[PDB]
Amino acid sequence: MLIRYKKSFEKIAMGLLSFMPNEKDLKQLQQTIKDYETDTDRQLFLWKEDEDIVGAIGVEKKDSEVEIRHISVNPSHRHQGIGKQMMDALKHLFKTQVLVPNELTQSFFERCQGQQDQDISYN
Ligand SMILES: CC(C)(COP(=O)(O)OP(=O)(O)OC[C@H]1O[C@@H](n2cnc3c(N)ncnc32)[C@H](O)[C@@H]1OP(=O)(O)O)[C@@H](O)C(=O)NCCC(=O)NCCS
Repeated sequence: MLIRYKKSFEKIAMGLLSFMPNEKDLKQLQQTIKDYETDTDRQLFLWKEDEDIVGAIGVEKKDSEVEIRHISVNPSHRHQGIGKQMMDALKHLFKTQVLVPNELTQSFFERCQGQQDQDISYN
């Protein structure tokens, strides 16, 4: 499930966000984590499979659109649908505004939109 970021998860949040291509070193990591903590328009979320944090997704609220900036899943948990479940839970969470990506996560975002939601059908 999707939970808000807490300071007690800084070590795992930095480790997860380190897989983002624009996060080269650790000095830059703690600066972006400090942005998610101290900036109102920027919020970071964590995906808790069972009781272990395996994914992370952070957004920036900008007037009418909610831009996705960072999305990362633990490599040992990839290819399990966690990446799309985070966005789906994010879309339900931000039902008020429209969910758009930036140039950093446009590739994986367009893949999920092209995907078909696997739903049951009756009659
Ligand atoms: C992108 C990422 C967050 C998705 O995690 P995930 O749990 O594997 O997502 P899902 O299980 O729901 O779906 C996996 C699919 O997404 C694809 N995928 C993985 N990374 C992708 C990417 N950057 N762009 C487009 N598709 C990607 C996989 O090829 C896979 O496709 P397949 O089913 O045909 O094999 C994960 O691969 C990751 O941590 N990447 C590190 C770098 C990064 O996150 N860059 C930003 C993404 S644009």
